[PDB]
Amino acid sequence: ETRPNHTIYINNLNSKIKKDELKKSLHAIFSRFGQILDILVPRQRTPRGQAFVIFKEVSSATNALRSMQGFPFYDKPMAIQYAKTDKRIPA
RNA sequence: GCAGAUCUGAGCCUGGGAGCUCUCUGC
Repeated sequence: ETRPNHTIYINNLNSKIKKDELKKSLHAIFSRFGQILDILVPRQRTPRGQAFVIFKEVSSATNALRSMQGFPFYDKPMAIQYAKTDKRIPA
């Protein structure tokens, strides 16, 4: 169960890409949709090609999810969903 | 505790990967 929120969850990412470059590249491509609060690439026991992009506005997440769904990124089609739980930290 | 680290540290769980623990580093 997911519903629109600030955070998109991306997998099927190319796991050979260095994490720093991956973050820069995700930021460059997804910043077009709106301001990004953070990009998380969680460390796991093995590389699994997963990341979260946290937008400042939900509409940005909505349009990013629609527009980039299945779009090639480093030669792999992105699989995007809304995050099950918003990663936004509104403190 | 917080933040980081493995196709370039490790053991598990899973067996169609949005899982757990450890170790190391800084604070």
